[PDB]
Amino acid sequence: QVQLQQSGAELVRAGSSVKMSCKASGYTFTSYGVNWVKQRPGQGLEWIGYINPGKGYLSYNEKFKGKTTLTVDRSSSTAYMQLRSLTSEDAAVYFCARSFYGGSDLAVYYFDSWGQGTTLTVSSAKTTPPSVYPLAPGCGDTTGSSVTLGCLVKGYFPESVTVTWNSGSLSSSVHTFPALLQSALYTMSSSVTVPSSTWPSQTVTCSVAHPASSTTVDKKL
Amino acid sequence: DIQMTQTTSSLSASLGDRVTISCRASQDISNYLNWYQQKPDGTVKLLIYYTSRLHSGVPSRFSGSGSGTDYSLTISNLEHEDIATYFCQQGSTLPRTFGGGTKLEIKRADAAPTVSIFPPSSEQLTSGGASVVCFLNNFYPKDINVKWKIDGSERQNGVLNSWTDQDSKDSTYSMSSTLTLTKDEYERHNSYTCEATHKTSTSPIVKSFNRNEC
Repeated sequence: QVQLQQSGAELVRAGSSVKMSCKASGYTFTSYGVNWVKQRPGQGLEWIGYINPGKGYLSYNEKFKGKTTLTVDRSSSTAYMQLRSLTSEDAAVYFCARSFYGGSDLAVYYFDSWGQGTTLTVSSAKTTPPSVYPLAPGCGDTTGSSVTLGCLVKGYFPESVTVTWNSGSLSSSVHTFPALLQSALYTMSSSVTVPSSTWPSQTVTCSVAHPASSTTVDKKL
Repeated sequence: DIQMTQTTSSLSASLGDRVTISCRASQDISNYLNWYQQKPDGTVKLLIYYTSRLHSGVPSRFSGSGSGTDYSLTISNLEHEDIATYFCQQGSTLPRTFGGGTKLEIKRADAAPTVSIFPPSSEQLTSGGASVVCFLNNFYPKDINVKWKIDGSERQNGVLNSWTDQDSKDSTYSMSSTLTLTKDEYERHNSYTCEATHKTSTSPIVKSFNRNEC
């Protein structure tokens, strides 16, 4: 027993304002404080604030007092966190975390139970669809014993692109290099490797499909 | 604020070994140091709390020790389920700070990059650009340097490159390197060259193609 269920991701436009949730079960909601921790990707974890639903105490990290409201629905065992005036730098992952049963001073607590995390991308940029390029062997690239073939999928928004070589078959040999937004625009790549016996001899195809755009691009290679 | 320094950024290790992840606070934090484990795909979990005390279900393989400003986590006999990021934090003062983390990778036998250069395709040229890309693929260790030469001259200009996680299946790293030219910049040069320097080679592997030769 003991689980902290979070809300489910959200994409928000700049200057906006979220409220995340944290459904807590297993124990008596009111006796263990709940903390909120942020994580910018590949930066350390970071403490935002703490609230206890039954002693009547809030403490916030000073740099977050400005944009944050930790509140509570004592009867739905939920905790919410209103993050306001939402900028680029606020895009991260937000864990609530049950502190342990004591209190809060020279510790008397530690984060003994974390939530699954809630993601929040903040962008003032509209739904753009992907551009599925074939990247096929260099001319004069002296005929190997196996061949790497790749799809550049320039520019798109939001995320959730799929790439699929041969409509599902080449599940290994494939590398999805993670997307990385240059200016608003995500961008991705995927490679496939097969012996010369399998290509140009045959049909290698790339299958990009970014659903929130209602796109499905196929490409002969 | 207490600034906690995980001095070690990324740590590589063989299975069955003893690793010591290590944390230094700026104020003496009187043994209010806890260690959290972040697995792949988000999951954070408490291992040690109060320097050296273990949490329920954390294996005896983990252990801590420290005092005042220096503290250390020991994973005696490294198993596969310990590939993760280890974070520590202080609990003497508020706000509770944390360390930047330390990622364990798996050490495996060296692997050389299966490099591949890729020409600008007609459809993007028709769209008005040029992306020469390079796949430095499947290699160990994580250390590599790639180098572009548009003709004999090196170009760090529009080379946006995507690194990768240590593969779940074969413990290697792969890497994309996109050089992003315009149809006329491209149309004013012939040979394009992606170039790789890796542990496993006293010879620079160079990858090329000649623009009009096709």
